[PDB]
Amino acid sequence: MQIFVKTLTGKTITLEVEPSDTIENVKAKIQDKEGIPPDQQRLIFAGKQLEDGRTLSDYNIQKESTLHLVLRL
Amino acid sequence: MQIFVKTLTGKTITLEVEPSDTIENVKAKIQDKEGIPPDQQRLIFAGKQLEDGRTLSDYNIQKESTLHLVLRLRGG
Repeated sequence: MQIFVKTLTGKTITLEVEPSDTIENVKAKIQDKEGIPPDQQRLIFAGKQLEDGRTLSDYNIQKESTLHLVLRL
Repeated sequence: MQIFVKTLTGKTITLEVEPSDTIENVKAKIQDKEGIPPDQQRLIFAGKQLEDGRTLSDYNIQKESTLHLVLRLRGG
């Protein structure tokens, strides 16, 4: 399934993932496409900062959902 | 009953299953014979991607049927 990760600069990127993939896996994909180290990524969905060890289905992230990407200060 | 699972190279994998087994069980048996994690397996039959929660009989898969195995690349 496809999900979207949006920056606050209005850029949206598309990732191919399965519900079983971890947040850490998503961060790795983001590092590959955008060069941002995973330790600097905060992903946000449903008002929560997403923990690395959980899966997308653990957060009820589904096809075409959007996650927010912010950098850590 | 026996079913067959073909890979992209045309290699054949023979599995012993029952009609009441789920697609998720079939992927487990593929993992045990071939070492491929189930999260990386897509199974195709009669032009459909097969959903994990359904049984073989739900997809009218019978003895000596052949399924196609395609894999996902970690990392896209």
